[PDB]
Amino acid sequence: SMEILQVALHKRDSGEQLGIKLVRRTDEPGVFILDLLEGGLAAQDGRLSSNDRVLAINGHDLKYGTPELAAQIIQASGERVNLTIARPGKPEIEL
Repeated sequence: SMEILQVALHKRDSGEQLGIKLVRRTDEPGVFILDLLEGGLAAQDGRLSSNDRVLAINGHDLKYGTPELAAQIIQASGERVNLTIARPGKPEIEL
């Protein structure tokens, strides 16, 4: 299973970063959050998480995208940056 959710962050200046480390993976397609940067917009917002898959940013499809394409979109964005995320899997597993 997965959860699909939308997270809107707001840049306080046009050059503000989101505070997200984005990666590609060697065994599945997509752009993924590895982790968030301390004190960044994403961390302050709280919602985004390690292992989230970024499906789109500002309506721009990233399902089969790259970190580079995400970077291009974010750097050119206006103040509102909306990320559509897929969060796979269970939050707790007893094993």
